[PDB]
Parts: sequence; C-alpha cells; structure tokens
Amino acid sequence: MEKVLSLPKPTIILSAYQRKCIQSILKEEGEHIREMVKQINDIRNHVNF
Amino acid sequence: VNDVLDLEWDQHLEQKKKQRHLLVPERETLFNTLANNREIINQQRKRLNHLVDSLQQLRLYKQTSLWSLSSAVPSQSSIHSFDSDLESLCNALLKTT
Amino acid sequence: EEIYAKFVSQKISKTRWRPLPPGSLQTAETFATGSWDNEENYISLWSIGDFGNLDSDGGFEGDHQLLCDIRHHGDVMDLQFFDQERIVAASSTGCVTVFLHHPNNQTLSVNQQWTTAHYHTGPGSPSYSSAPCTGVVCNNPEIVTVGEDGRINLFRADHKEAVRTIDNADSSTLHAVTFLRTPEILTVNSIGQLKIWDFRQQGNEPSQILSLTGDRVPLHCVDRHPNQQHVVATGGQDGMLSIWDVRQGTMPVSLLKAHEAEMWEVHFHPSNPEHLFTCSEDGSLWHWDASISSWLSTDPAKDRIEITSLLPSRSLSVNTLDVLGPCLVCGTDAEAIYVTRHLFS
Amino acid sequence: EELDGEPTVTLIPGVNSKKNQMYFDWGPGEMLVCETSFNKKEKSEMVPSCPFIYIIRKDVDVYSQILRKLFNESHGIFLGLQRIDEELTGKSRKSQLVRVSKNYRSVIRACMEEMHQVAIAAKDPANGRQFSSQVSILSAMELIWNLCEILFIEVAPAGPLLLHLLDWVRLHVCEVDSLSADVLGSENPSKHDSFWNLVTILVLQGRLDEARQMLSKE
Amino acid sequence: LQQICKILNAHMDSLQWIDQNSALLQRKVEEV
Repeated sequence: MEKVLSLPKPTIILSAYQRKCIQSILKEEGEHIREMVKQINDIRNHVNF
Repeated sequence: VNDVLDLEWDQHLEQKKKQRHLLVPERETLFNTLANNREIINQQRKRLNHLVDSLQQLRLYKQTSLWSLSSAVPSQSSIHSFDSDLESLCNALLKTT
Repeated sequence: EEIYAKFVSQKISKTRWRPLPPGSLQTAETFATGSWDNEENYISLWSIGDFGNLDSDGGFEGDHQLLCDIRHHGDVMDLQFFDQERIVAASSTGCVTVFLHHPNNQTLSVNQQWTTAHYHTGPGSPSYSSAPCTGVVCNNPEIVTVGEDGRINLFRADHKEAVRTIDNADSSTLHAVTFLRTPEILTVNSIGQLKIWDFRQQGNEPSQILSLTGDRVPLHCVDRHPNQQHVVATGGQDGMLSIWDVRQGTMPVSLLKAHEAEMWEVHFHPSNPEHLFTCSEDGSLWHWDASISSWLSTDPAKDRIEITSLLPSRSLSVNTLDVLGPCLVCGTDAEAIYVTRHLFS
Repeated sequence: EELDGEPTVTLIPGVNSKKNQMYFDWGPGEMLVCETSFNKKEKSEMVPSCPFIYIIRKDVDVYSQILRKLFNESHGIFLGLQRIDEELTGKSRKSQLVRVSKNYRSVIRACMEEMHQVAIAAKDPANGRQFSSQVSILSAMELIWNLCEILFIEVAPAGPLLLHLLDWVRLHVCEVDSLSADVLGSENPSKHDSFWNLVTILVLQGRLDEARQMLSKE
Repeated sequence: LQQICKILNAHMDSLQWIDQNSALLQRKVEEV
C-alpha cells in the first residue's frame, strides 16, 4: 500500500450550495429523529406498566 | 485478523482495478446513504403511528394535536439550467390558476 | 427519433460523410462541411456528439464537436471525399482544391490545388476571368469537374496539370456531374439536358444527349443507382424529380413532383438503394422508400413509393444532404446543420 | 423629443482632420472616406505620404465575431414567432410567447458567458476590456429583457410579482453566490470578515433559509 | 466531510435506539 502513495488525489470540493444542501438535509432528518424520540418517550410516560 | 486482512486486500485489489476505468463513485455513496436514512426515518415514523393507532383503539392512549416538518433544495451556479428553472416556475404558475 | 440541429454561424452549401473502412462495423462517426456567402468561407471536419452519457458534474457533452477547419477561397460549390484522409472541393473562383486531414494533430492542409481549372475566355489575350466550378466527382486516382465556363476537366491526384480538358462542352452552365462507367461520365445543364461523355473518344462532342420534351427546366443535381449503372436520378428548377434509364430513348422513365422549388441534391442510399433522399429551396428535406426496380415503374399509382418529410418545419433553404448506414446529415442557409444517427427507428 | 446629446464620434487613425477636407461614398454596409492632402516635399528627407482611402463599416455591432451566434439563433426564434397563430388562445399563445421571450434570453445568456470566457482568455488586457465591455452590454440587455418579460409578456399579478422581482434581481446580482463560495470555503466561515456582509445580502435577496444556514455557523 | 460522517453516524445510533424502543413498545402492546 505504502509504495502507491506518490501521486496526488483531486480534493472533492463540495460547492458552498451543495454543502448547504447536505447540512439542510442532515438538519431536516436530525429534527425528524428528535420528534420520534420525543414521541416514543411521551408514549412511554403515558403507558406506565 | 487474517480474514479482515484478506477482505481489506480484496478491496485494495478492487480499488486498484476500479482506478483503471475512470471517475465518479464517491459522490453517490453519500447520497445513497442519505436516501436510505430518510427511508428508515419514514419506516419507523409509520410503525410508531401504527402503535399510536393501536393504543388509541385500545383506549390506553388519548391525544391532543402535534405537527411535522418539510424539505428544501439549492441551485447549480455554473451556467446551463435557466430554462429548467423557468419551466419549473411556469408549470408552478400554471398550477396556481 | 429526434433530429439534432446545430447552429454554426456560417451558411452550409455542402455536407459529406467520411467513407467507412471496407469491412468495418462502425456507424458514420465523422462528416465534412463547406460554407458559402460569408465574409470568410471554410471547410470543416465534425464528430457526432455522444447523446448516451451524463458525467457526474452534469454537463451536456452531446454537441457535434469541431475537429478542425481550413479557410477556403470563393464559396464551397461542391465537396467530396477522395479517400479517408483527402477531400476535394470546387470553388466560385473556378479553383479546385485537394485537402488532407492530419488525425495525429487535428488539422487540415492543402494537398494539391488547380487555381485555373475553370475560367471564362475573351478575344485574343490570356487575361482569363473567374468561372465558378459547380460540381466535382472522384474515381481514385481520377477527378472530374464542371462549371459556368461549360468546360469539362479530367484531373488526377498524382498530376499537376489537366489530363484532359473539353472547352465549350456547353454554351450554358453545367451544374453537376457523375461517373456512369469509369471512362464515361454524365453532366446536367441550364437547358434541361443530360449529356454523356466518353474520355476514350478523340472529339470533344457528347457520346449521347437526353432531355425533357421542349420546355427548358434547368437540371441542378444528379446521382446514379449504386447497383444499376444505367439508372440515373436528376432534379429540376421547378422541384421535379426525374428517373432515367440512359439506354432507353431520350426521356425520363418516371417523372415525380418532389418540391415547390429548385431541388439542390438527390442521392440513392449507398447500401439500401431502393431508398432515395432530396433537398430544396422550399426549405424541405424528404425521404423516399420503394421496397424491375420500383424507380423504373411508369405507374407510381400502382407500385408504392412512400414519402416522408424529415424536417419538422421548413427552414431557410436546404442546400445539401448525405446518408451513410443509419446516419443522415443536411446543411442550410439558416447558418445551421441537422444530424440523425438513426433513420430506421 | 429625442437625440439631444452629442452625435456619436468615430475617430479615424492617421487622418489629420485638424485642417484636411474629405470625400466619401455609400456601399451596402461600408462607406468610403478619402482625405484632401498630398505631401509634395519641402526639402525634408522623409518619405512623402500618399493619400489614403478608408472603409468605414456601420456601427450596428454585427461584426463582433461572437454576435453572429446571437443573430442566427434569434432569427430561428423570430421565424418561431411569425409562425404563431393569432387564434391560439390567451393561455396557449401567452405561454408560447413567454417561451419565445425565454428562448431569446437563453441566446443573450449563451453569447454573454461564451464572451466572458473569451474575456478571461484574452492574452492582452486591452482585448479583455473590449470583450468585458460587450459582456456588460449583454448583461444590461438580459436585465432589461428579464424585467420586460415579467411586466409585459408574462404580466405578473400582485403577489407573484414580488417572487418574479426577487429572482429577477438574483439572476443578474450574482455577486452573492460568488461571495458565498469564498466564505463557505474558509476554515471558519463565521470568521471570514465578509461573513456578516453576506448574511445581510442574503436577507436583502429574501434568501431566508440560506441566511439561516449562514447564521447557523455563528 | 468528516463532520458530515459524524452527524450521519449520530443519526444511525439514534435510529437503532428508535428501532429497539419501537419494538419494545410493540411487544408491550402485543402483551396486553
């Protein structure tokens, strides 16, 4: 593996709008996950056994 | 350890094969993982709503009211999609009428 | 399927396909064009864009790529490939030029030139005047050309001078020329005639003449069926299409209305020759299918010829076409080219 | 009233107007000019100047070699316009004329950014400024056309008129996305000195979920 | 991209925790 490291790789510059896209989606999906955790804890608080 | 080292080396032989016929996989693993995560989110959300339906049918859970979110997307910059945004806006305006 | 139009910002007088290697399985990948009526006319080599892919970053690479060009002198009146690297062009200067492609460099160059192939004469001095060279046909090593001077020339791609000239083969313009048999050509003129010439004969006179009956319809274009050296198609100043058997009297065998205007080229399909194509000053391009050969029926209300307009509206004039395998190209006065890769789908 | 400025002043090289008269004639796109001087040597060793003829081609900018694209691609759209039926109803025809407008805009744009690359490729800064000047003229044309399209061709109603006018500004005031790339490309975007300028400019363009995402880096 | 991967992983953990509790509540509703 070591003998192969001596030509460059091209830096994958995500555009400053494509970085925004992925950050916005990780926010939508991160907030949906919070709502599912909230909803499961609220049912667990309401259905005590 | 030997089976992980054979697996890493079959994957090194595969990357060193793949390199000899050109560009772009690294963009798609990211988006195909986001597509999978969002589907798993929709799946658990539908399962949890069916559990709430069952608990409401059983009179074990009564409820008030809650709400839920929406998406967005950004644009290309570099010079060739004007007619696609203008057709997306014209089809939008035609569906306002 | 769809026909891929491209603007090029020069009027296209002529287009031709690059001849495929004998026994290849490729489609027509490369074509040549010639231009007219500009402040600068050119000859250009093009590759058909590959409409099958997107790369990761979303660009439309499917455009017809310019490989290389060269500037011309006068207008490109007619154009033909001589082999896979050489092209011959006529000129409105009366010049005839052979060019060479350089695949390792992507350039064109001159190969040989006849700057005085066509010229008008006047009384008593070699102060020659330019006469437009109107048509060119090749039979490697051999080359024939016609013009407004009514001259026929026979040239060669190894010789600097004419091998033979025939001055005043007509008192009017000669428009186009084709080889019936290797020493034996046919030409068309401003009168509405087909004149046949044998380079073996030691006079300058035509071996045979054919015409329409009495009314003068100038004949602008001519082709001769790939498997039938006696079957000829010509196109008129009126927009008529005339099919001839040059062995049977003085007249066409079949006379068809093809256009509402001057018909600028006619071609039989080089492998499928019961198919034919025509273009015109009415802005239309037509395909004709007819599958005795159907082109020699005297009753086109019994034997079927089915007739399809390839262009979805009338452009400015369609000066030219060429067809090779499933591929077709045409060129126009709308400073634009049209291409399909598929004509049978 | 109209034409109340100075009349457009062409400068001719070599020609010495400072006392010398002129003769001229009109061809189809070119006017000839010739000067009344001939330099019959008062004893100086120098070459005597012959008279010179000048071929003066019309200012209507047709001879910028890129704009030949603009004229042919727009003539294809003009024959795409004179072939529209008048009985095409005020929804089909209006949508088709909004397409004709957007086709013409696409040709202005496709000549402008070709000419922008030619201005970057200009191996003399004089030539790069000549192309940059014609890029600014094509930008002013697509700015005015994008407004005239919204007001007269699509005729935006109250409400949608503000959406139309926001992306009208945005498709020409492209400064913001260029600044967005440099701020976002930095190691700490909320500590590029222009970060707060960009946060404000995104709010001035109404791009509020983009401004919210920049505010998230603070 | 290493920050994006850290966020994706933190979501996959929280979704494995969601699946294990969504299943536990589902057994506790099949039980009753």
